[PDB]
Amino acid sequence: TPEEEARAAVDSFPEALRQRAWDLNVKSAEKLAKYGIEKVTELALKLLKEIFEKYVEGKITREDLPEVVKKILVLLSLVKATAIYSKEGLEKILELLKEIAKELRERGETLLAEAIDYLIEALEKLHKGDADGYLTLLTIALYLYFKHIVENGARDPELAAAVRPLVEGGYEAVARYYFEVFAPKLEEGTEEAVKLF
Repeated sequence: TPEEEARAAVDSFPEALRQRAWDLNVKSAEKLAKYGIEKVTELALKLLKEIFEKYVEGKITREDLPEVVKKILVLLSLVKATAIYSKEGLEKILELLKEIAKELRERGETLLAEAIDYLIEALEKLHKGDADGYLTLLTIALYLYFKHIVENGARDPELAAAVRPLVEGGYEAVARYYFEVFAPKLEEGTEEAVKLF
């Protein structure tokens, strides 16, 4: 099963590295939880809606890419804080993501919709405190996201070319990218979120 294979990929990496990623998520969540979980959730919902509305309208150009990544990093930091500390807030964020995934599927962005389904599942594992289950589902969500970029690479061929080795390398390559590149960037998202308050 995709979940079993991705999980196997996650377990092949050193425990210390996985523990670092987990500890980093929790520290970011505590930093954001200091600002009120209701406020964190409200901001998360606002940013999620903005990003989705802009995306569907095709107003994200290649020139726009650095700013959107920053907005996503903030959104993920806020959402993760909510997943750790508020079931009700989490339920609202998840409900919205399910609607977005359905809409994207109806629009034919099927891989992106699948990526979002797996993000939703990862957030539920995060809420339950399952670090390995979280990293497994997050790896699948990133893999599907990159696959979406490669299948749509006509929109940014260079970006497709950059992430293609990750797709060709499978869940192991995606997990490797996460541990070595993505997880350290979480702090960047947290800092931008702090600035918003």
